[PDB]
Amino acid sequence: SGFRKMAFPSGKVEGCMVQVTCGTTTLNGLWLDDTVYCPRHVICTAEDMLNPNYEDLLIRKSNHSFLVQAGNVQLRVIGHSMQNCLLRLKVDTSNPKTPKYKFVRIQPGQTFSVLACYNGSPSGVYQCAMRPNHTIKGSFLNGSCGSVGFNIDYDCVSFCYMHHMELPTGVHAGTDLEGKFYGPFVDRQTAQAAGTDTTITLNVLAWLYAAVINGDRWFLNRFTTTLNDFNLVAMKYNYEPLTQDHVDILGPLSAQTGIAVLDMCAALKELLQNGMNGRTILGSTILEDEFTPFDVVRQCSGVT
Amino acid sequence: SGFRKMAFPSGKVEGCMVQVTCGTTTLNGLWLDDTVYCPRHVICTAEDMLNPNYEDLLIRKSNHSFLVQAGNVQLRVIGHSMQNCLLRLKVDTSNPKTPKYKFVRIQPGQTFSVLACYNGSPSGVYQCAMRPNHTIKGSFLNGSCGSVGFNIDYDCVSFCYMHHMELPTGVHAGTDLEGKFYGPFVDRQTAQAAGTDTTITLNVLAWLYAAVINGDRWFLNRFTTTLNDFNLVAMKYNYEPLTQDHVDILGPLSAQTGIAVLDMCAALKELLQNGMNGRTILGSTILEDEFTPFDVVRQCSGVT
Ligand SMILES: *[C@H](O)[C@H](C[C@@H]1CCNC1=O)NC(=O)[C@H](CC(C)C)NC(=O)OCc1ccccc1
Ligand SMILES: *[C@H](O)[C@H](C[C@@H]1CCNC1=O)NC(=O)[C@H](CC(C)C)NC(=O)OCc1ccccc1
Ligand SMILES: [Ca+2]
Ligand SMILES: [Ca+2]
Ligand SMILES: [Ca+2]
Ligand SMILES: [Ca+2]
Ligand SMILES: [Ca+2]
Ligand SMILES: [Ca+2]
Repeated sequence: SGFRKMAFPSGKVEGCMVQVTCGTTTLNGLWLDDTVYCPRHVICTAEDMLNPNYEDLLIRKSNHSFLVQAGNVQLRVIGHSMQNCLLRLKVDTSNPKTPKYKFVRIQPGQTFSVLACYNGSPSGVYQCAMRPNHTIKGSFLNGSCGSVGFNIDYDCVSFCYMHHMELPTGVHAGTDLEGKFYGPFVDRQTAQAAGTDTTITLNVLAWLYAAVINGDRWFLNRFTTTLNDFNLVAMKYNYEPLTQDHVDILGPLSAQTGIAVLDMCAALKELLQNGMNGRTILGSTILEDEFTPFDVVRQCSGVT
Repeated sequence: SGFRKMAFPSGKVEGCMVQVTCGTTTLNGLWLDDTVYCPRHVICTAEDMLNPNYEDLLIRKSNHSFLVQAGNVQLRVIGHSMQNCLLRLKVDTSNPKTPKYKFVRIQPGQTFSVLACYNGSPSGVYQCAMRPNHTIKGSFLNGSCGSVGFNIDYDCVSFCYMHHMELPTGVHAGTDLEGKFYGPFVDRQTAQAAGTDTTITLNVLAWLYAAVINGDRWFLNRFTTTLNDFNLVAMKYNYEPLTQDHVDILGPLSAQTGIAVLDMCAALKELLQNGMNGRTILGSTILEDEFTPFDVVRQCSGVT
């Protein structure tokens, strides 16, 4: 009858984390097979970071300009190249811990676990979601760049995020494992702002189905709505528009609970218009939007 | 400027988890050196679980009555004994993954990470606290017994909890790694109830200091209180009494923020009496009590 925000076990990623130093600037990298991935601003100074020109900054570096440390062990760089906003460093040694893995570009609303690291040393793990405005509400200090986000499916680690920067609002920006930013951000410490955020409607709905599956029905009602009438109230309350694709996604959960999706939208509309007036859903006083339909399914298997 | 509930990286514990089967009953065990720890109700049936007599149930078992599986590998049991509510199983093999570790009995209000496991296979990690009534607000399904809670300090894993049961309220009960229950519970599926819970005052205060350190001062005020006058309002709002020891604990945070502890109690009193009336602290609309003073310190290093 309980429901946590749960992270993937982090052991397979812990074995891949390393320290990368260039000058006085240190951050984390990801050691897979004979390659180490890390943010490219490791080659910047304090001065360079306002408006770095990475073309010209990297041509001035050699293999021995990078110092890579896996715990006590020191890795020798034999090669180096830039891929968008990442550096790819080739090392003499192939990481014997390398898990089976994929590089994936995740979509807004999707969730993943973050392994926060400092000086190449894991310090914590937590779950988060790609906001619609392409930031994540993370917990990152200096030293944290190169920390990665990932999902684990079966034996296979799907890396989806590497950490690069914090925006003035306290949220965080980064790239996929090909070094392409999520969002319209760049890895220079100029005046950048997150655009307006929105609540992830599909995820709130999924969470309401979770509440029903764990036995709570108090917010349901006898009304239904059309997609267009629901989206009218969605804009009012800054919720993402609901699409027919989202309705199809919620099919299995709708099948498991016997509550039609647009009936659950009716319920949500009622919750957005009348508040929760002192009551909780799955222990929360607010409408939660960082559980995907897919998270709800793993979390609570049967138990319906 | 952000603040997550963060779990310890789980790799050192993942390497210790195994499957233990006796009859048709399967659960997780903890493999450290040449010993496997697991809940003793693995020897019960569906029938035995109402009122097991474990003395007599265990005398009827041999070494080969237990089947222990570490992944593909099968471990041979050479020995077995009972320690309160745990079974200790001796195996031919010493776990080559065994981390440095301690067995600790944690105190109410203290936090730890849980590695939820099914069939010996880790599935998720999350942070939680020992409630004052000796339960934890976990997320556990069938198959989850033997899942463990732990803190990691330096290189050393301090195991503090092994999971045994769910109470009618949806909260969870278990033992330390010596098999002594936290709380007045027993490992029989009789009519057991959690006693009344209380909010962990020390942790809320710690969290308010966190909010100040991450730059939020809106809830502060010009008033102070005595310990006794604060505890008068604490009973009204079902908060644990504040003691002089708790005040001493909050010293470093008080020193770092310049806000005297009883001034922060004044602030908290004001928050309990006037609500938050639409405002958040560290992103929450409610007063959070599962971060210890010690968690606040690691989370946010300097940044004051
Ligand atoms: C990488 O270590 C660092 C992570 C930042 C640091 C504090 N919290 C984070 O997420 N990234 C940067 O420092 C980044 C480097 C540019 C070349 C992209 N610049 C940045 O994030 O400026 C924002 C900032 C805010 C508060 C303290 C320090 C930096
Ligand atoms: C161990 O696998 C199991 C964990 C329970 C199962 C569902 N959620 C949990 O935390 N422990 C038991 O099944 C326990 C065994 C006794 C001999 C202690 N009995 C129990 O927890 O009964 C409560 C229950 C509630 C809902 C479904 C099943 C059991
Ligand atoms: Ca680019
Ligand atoms: Ca984009
Ligand atoms: Ca319509
Ligand atoms: Ca006993
Ligand atoms: Ca006790
Ligand atoms: Ca007093």
